[PDB]
Amino acid sequence: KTSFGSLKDEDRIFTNLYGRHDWRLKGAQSRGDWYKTKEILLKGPDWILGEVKTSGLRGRGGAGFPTGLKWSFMNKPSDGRPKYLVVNADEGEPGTCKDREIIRHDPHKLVEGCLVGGRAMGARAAYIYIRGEFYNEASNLQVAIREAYEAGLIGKNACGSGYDFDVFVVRGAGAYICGEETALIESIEGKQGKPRLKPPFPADVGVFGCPTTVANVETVAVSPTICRRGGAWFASFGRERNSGTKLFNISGHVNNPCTVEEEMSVPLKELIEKHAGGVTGGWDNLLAVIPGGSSTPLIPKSVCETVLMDFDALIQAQTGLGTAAVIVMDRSTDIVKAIARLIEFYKHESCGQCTPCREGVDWMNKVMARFVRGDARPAEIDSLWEISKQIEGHTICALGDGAAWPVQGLIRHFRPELEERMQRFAQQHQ
Amino acid sequence: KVDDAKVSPPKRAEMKTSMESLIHHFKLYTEGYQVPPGATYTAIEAPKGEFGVY
Amino acid sequence: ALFVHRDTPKNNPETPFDFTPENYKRIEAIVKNYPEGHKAAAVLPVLDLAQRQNGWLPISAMNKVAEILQVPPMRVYEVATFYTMYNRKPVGKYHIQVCTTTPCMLRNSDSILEAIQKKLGIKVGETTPDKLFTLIEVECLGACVNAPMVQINDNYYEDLTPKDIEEIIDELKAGKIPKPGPRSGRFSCEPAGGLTSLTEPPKGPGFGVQAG
Amino acid sequence: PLMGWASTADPLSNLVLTFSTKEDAIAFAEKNGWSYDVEERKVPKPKSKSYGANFSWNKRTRVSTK
Amino acid sequence: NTTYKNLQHHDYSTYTFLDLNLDLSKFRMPQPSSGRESPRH
Amino acid sequence: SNLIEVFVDGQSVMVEPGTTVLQACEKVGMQIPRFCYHERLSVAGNCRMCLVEIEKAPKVVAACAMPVMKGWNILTNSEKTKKAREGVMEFLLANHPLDCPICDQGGECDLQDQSMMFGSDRSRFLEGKRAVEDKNIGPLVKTIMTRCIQCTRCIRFASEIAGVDDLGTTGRGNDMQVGTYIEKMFMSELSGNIIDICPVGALTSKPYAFTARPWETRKTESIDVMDAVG
Amino acid sequence: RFRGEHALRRYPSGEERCIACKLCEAVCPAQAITIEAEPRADGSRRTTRYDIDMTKCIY
Ligand SMILES: Cc1cc2nc3c(=O)[nH]c(=O)nc-3n(C[C@H](O)[C@H](O)[C@H](O)COP(=O)(O)O)c2cc1C
Ligand code: SF4
Ligand code: SF4
Ligand code: SF4
Ligand code: SF4
Ligand code: SF4
Ligand code: FES
Ligand code: FES
Repeated sequence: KTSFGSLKDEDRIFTNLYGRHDWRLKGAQSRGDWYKTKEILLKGPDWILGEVKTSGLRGRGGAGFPTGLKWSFMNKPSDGRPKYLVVNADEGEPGTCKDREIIRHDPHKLVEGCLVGGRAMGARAAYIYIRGEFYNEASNLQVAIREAYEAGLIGKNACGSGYDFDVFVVRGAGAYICGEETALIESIEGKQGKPRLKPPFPADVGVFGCPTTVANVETVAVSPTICRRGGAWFASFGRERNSGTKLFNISGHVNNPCTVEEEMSVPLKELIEKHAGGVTGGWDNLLAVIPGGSSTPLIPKSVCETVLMDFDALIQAQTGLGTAAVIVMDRSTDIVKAIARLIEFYKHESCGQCTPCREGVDWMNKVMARFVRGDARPAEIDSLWEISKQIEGHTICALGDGAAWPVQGLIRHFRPELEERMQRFAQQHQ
Repeated sequence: KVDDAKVSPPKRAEMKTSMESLIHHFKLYTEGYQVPPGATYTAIEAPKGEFGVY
Repeated sequence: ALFVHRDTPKNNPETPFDFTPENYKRIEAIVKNYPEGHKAAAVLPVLDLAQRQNGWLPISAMNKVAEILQVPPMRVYEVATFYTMYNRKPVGKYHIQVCTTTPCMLRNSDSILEAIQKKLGIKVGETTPDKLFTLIEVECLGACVNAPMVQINDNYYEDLTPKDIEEIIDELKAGKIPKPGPRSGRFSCEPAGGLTSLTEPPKGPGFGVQAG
Repeated sequence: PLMGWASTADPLSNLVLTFSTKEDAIAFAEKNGWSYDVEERKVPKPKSKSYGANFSWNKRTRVSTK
Repeated sequence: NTTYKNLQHHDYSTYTFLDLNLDLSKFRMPQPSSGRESPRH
Repeated sequence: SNLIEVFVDGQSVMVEPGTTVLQACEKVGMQIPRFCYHERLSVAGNCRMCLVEIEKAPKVVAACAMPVMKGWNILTNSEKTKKAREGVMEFLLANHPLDCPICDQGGECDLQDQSMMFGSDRSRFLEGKRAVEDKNIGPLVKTIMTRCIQCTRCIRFASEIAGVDDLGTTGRGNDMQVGTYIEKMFMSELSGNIIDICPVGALTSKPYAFTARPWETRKTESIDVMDAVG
Repeated sequence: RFRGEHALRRYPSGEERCIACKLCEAVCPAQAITIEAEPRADGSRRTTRYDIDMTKCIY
């Protein structure tokens, strides 16, 4: 086994992070896209399902379900209705920075991923839902799909076999919950973006009631290299319940905020210090750490100096995991105002099916505005703990969960600073 | 009074500035509070004597 | 934020709205994509085409899209009021969006709001007393690994400073549209020191693959 | 005429009894003498609804708004 | 090799997305019908 | 032969296949308090009041649209069931204003009955409480959209039985106005059947509006005229 | 805190304070209150007739 590992090159799954040697179908053919994929896709979808369930791929995008079991849910037999693959390329979660750079720098590997994913479950076509804020990269992806079709390579007679497979690009119109799993499915139908109830599962009812599925761009792009590359060599990184090269990226208070592709098991302290400049003012100056992006509670310093970057380790630390905000925030800034701005973000971006998320994000935003002013009593802050215990599990989607957790984390860790805030305003009044 | 706004009415301050207090005021005076089914008897020591109510 | 129509002419159909048959060729492409039986699904890209063909969309455009896609208009009004791209208020040519939620405010977004404020003159949310400078502050755009960022029409501006902001202001007043890339070095998302990321050019079809 | 009230010469017009079955109702109505009508009970019919049926493919049962 | 090889997106106008999808309409497998032509036919 | 076992508090009963929890609970004698569901309307999961606890699972699931899988045991009288009902009754009365005098639905508001029998006694959320400007559907329908609990019952009714498609949701977050975007006087047949759909006093009768109040009005059986059906 | 005359009040420099919300007829334990309500030419809800039987009023 390994002693928790570190960074090492040629363990990188996908290359061309930024500014690399070229981009074209010829550049993808030189880097290693469109290599012998007829041999792979002319073998059988259950072979790719066995390959993925061998790989132990953890489903990215902060949900937590494994990819192979979800795709095995998709292996219902052949009925009289078509089947779709929906590649979600959204970046909500302020921080996210996940696949903007990826879809600007390597779309042909994404086409590889959606083609292998469609073959692996008998899909008929794929819709790529790009975020509407990304018009230039939607044009670049259109150029890549144009060249892929122009090689006569997907569509009718895709890679020799008589297998029809198309890809479409649908822009968003500016939203947050279109990143979510089923409001996507209704917004592709042209209806206003609103999720469905989960116990009718998307594996049976999808785009107007066709069995489709939704996959995230990291999982899609990493999927065909599992086929063309080593069986469970990908699984040889970090742990065995969860493994892979994930995009651990820092946007916050560092020098050169940026992206790295690393192993799943890694010390977060040595990640932050030894891959993005350093923490501005040294390690001792920083206030706190958030992993996850925005649906994840905060971590203080003494905890994060022992944290390895695994899903099970962060659930043991009672957090989740996400993309590109695995960051610190420094001491001189107000974490009160930071989390209050996060809750204002959630109020400006949430749909309104569920009564409790609407009303709860309303209370939490007005109460955090009062706490930024510092104008309550401590009974109010324990009532805020109570309401954030009331929301979680009572919503359709998990934006209510992602709104309820940072309030919980703030009350878990920075109790006395809020108490001092309220005391300062009491002496200001008196 | 009791710590229950389903039997005793809420007082004026929370009545004029709440929502649920106005709801419980309104339905408490119109409908009447519900009383669970059963037969009871009790008696106090009134100055006449064993004043019973059934 | 004004979710009721309230006719008040310069609105109130019929205000003359009309396409080009080349746009009808685009709509043929868009409803050539979707499966037949669901002509009612192209509302979002057709309505975005209406926004790009008339920079703020009127309600006559909404009735005309409802006439084409044979849906009742109330669903079109739902879609046009739900999302954020569709600006029902009349706006100018250039639309400045200071993107500011969590990392952007944490890296001094207020410098940029105050710079655009006391250079342009008008306040946030509202607009200039001419065209082409509707300023609003907006939620996260995605590219968080760079500065509190600036979206103009289909263009991003990253890794900021007030002086290149002043260059953007004067060159938009004149008519020079600058580069889409970031500023102050590191032309993309970079660790902007000395490549702690990958250095060797990858091989591809010349090393070991697994049976394919 | 003095107040606009509703004076009624109807002593029995404000009695209403609550029973548990129709047979005891008929038995009491014949026991206590007067005539009676039986408006029979009409319970709500059970139906079958599902959200997966609300999102069908070719079938027209479609909410088209949510 | 540190020369930025994109910014071929420097020249994209407001309509190149829809024009590109318009030029990419043919050689497409026929996108089937299903029952009625609409939920209200 | 299409008879599925559920245990409502330990009592077994046999259920049709592909039906909800709520139909089974109405079959055995219970009622779960419910808002956005209605038995002549298609099922939506908006109101989040139909909640109940299913044993051997952490998540409290909805029961207006859970199809009955095999062998349930339903906790309608557990602790967190009543705690979730208390929480949602606290949320629905947050943004609902102080109009219970001048409402038209004193005795017949759903919120008042379910707030007494299922919700808390004391309120919270000292500040806030948004307000919505009203619309004018027509001379028959008085409309005070501040009382609208955003339940989406009138919209499904219009779009599935009236078919007029004039009532939709517009907006996001807290600010979701239900109705017509374009000030069009929604007038059609069955427009009178929407003052009884709306469970709160948001949509009320205009020619009745301020004349009585339901406990004084005694009820009397009758048969319609002027139509062939009655 | 005596109980006498049965007066009504009105707003400061304003109109009547009642609404005809019928709570007092619902709670009058001899039902001496009688309220018949109509709205006037404004739109705000008001009354037509508001009666106390001083015989049946038990104070
Ligand atoms: C609040 C919320 C926000 C989400 N945002 C995104 C997003 O921006 N992009 C995305 O691809 N998926 C997003 N998702 C969906 C998850 O990534 C989920 O994993 C996805 O449905 C399937 O991804 P998987 O292939 O990793 O299973 C979001 C989900 C939730 C609950
Ligand atoms: S929790 Fe809020 S954002 Fe999520 S589905 Fe419910 S109403 Fe929409
Ligand atoms: S609809 Fe509103 S104002 Fe009317 S009784 Fe109900 S809670 Fe009170
Ligand atoms: S007006 Fe009434 S029925 Fe319609 S959404 Fe509001 S509360 Fe529901
Ligand atoms: S009807 Fe009676 S209880 Fe109601 S406001 Fe008027 S006087 Fe008061
Ligand atoms: S009897 Fe007199 S004091 Fe008592 S409620 Fe009636 S009017 Fe008021
Ligand atoms: S918050 Fe400004 S880019 Fe994400
Ligand atoms: S009844 Fe409203 S959510 Fe099930």
